[PDB]
Amino acid sequence: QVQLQESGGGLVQPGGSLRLSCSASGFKFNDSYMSWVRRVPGKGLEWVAGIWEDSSAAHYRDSVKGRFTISRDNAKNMLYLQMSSLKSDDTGLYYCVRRGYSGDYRPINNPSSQGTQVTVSSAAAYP
Amino acid sequence: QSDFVGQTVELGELRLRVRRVLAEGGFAFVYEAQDVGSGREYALKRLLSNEEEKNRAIIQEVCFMKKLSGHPNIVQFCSAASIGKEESDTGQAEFLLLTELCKGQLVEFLKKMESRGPLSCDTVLKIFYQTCRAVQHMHRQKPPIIHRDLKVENLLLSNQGTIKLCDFGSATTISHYPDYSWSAQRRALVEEEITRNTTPMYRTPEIIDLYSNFPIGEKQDIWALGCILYLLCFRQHPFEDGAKLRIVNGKYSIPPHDTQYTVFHSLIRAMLQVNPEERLSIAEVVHQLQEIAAARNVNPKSPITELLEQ
Ligand SMILES: O=C1Nc2ccccc2/C1=C1/Nc2ccccc2/C1=N\OCC[C@@H](O)CO
Repeated sequence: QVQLQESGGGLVQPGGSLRLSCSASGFKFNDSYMSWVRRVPGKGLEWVAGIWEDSSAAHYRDSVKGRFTISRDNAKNMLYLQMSSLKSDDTGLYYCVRRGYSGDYRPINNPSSQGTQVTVSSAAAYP
Repeated sequence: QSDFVGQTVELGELRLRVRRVLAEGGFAFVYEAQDVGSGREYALKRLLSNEEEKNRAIIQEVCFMKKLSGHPNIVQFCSAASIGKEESDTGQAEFLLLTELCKGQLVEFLKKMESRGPLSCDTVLKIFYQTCRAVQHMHRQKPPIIHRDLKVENLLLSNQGTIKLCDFGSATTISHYPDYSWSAQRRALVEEEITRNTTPMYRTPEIIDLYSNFPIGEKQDIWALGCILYLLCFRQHPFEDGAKLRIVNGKYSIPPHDTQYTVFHSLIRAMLQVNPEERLSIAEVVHQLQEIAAARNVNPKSPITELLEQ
């Protein structure tokens, strides 16, 4: 069966940067359109970025345009998200899923994986 | 048809990659299409025919969809195209419909739930309320649009997990009011067009008996909705054997020893009235479902998450 594992999330200052990582197994990755999605408390799921199976196209939600960069390594079955110039609106649980979105940035597939927590705060340590 | 996968369809400013087949229903195919520039996913319905009667029926259906779009329970219309007989590869006139992408068919979701047992009352209320809410939007049009083919098979589950009406192939704005001025010729030609556009077990008393002076209008959808609510509650369709004598005489029975869907019993009886004029209006049905939902503290517009997560 399908397996997705995220990493790279953490507590970073506004204006900061992070690199998220996603490992896929259980399906033909080289042929799947892959997406980065986030769960935000009091909001729900929102689609963030997506990339074509061969990387010939990368798509982004307007709020992350010019700040985020989605990439993939079909050889190592890895998916990445370079986040920069981070905002508090970027705080959430980030997951990586197959396929794109429908209508108002709503993912086709709901995440089954653990996800990785991105917290855009100045706090010394986690609360 | 199957070979149309891997294609890059242009519909306005959109450039849809045809990804995979979702459904096949005669002369039409349903595919999962994805915009190459945005990543937004859609449903693409393809129809190949050179028959003028079909071309005219596609125009009507698409015109109803354009008008009904925007209701939370009507499938959202995005764009459509009609490529000519010469202008297509197949040599047939090509009809393309682009809508919002739904999770799947309601029928395939209920088939997975039967293993888990009978549906909860709250699940039934949401499925039913959202369906009636779609029909209400239709009957509210000027002129009213009568579906004529309401059944669980024509119901999809949206991305959010809400009911979506997708097919309007049998819908009409034409009501009939049979009289003591109608010929056998008229009666049979009327009976002919309605048999083609209905599911036999979902056929109404007013279309089985064209010698009752029962009007043939929006009340047809109420009878079909009475059948749906019976089907969701109990295992089977109230007239699954498709017997004309049972349908025309209203001979069905609510399971004598049920204590789970009692809340809906009154409504089933009120909707499955033999005379259409003695049947509830869609507004009365919606109002009664709203009260049931209120006395239970359920928002009936809510996602049917009981189906979705499996
Ligand atoms: O959006 C969709 N996601 C799906 C997943 C599985 C099967 C079908 C569909 C589907 C459909 N989206 C649309 C939009 C307009 C018309 C038909 C239609 C669809 N499927 O139709 C299949 C059942 C239908 O033939 C019942 O009348």
